[PDB]
Amino acid sequence: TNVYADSFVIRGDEVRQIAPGQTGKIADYNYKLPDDFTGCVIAWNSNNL
Amino acid sequence: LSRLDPPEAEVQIDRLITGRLQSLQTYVTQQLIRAAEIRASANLAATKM
Repeated sequence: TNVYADSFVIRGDEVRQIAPGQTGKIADYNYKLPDDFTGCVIAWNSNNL
Repeated sequence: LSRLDPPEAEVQIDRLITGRLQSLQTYVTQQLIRAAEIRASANLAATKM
């Protein structure tokens, strides 16, 4: 019924730290996901951009 | 809830809620069966009276 999208730039270790239920430095002070999520976490390496 | 990293706390809390529920269900069933015996006894007592 609804789709939301959060488009943002992060480091590779930060990519690893972003997931539902995943606590840690990025999750609590920069970009937070819930402990209950329906959706997709999608990422690409942007060394040339 | 005040001791564990919240997502781990959530899982263990639900495990304990289920455990406490099972203790209540057990109690009610046992008291319900005993109540049937007590009712039968009460009916006999009423009959004798």
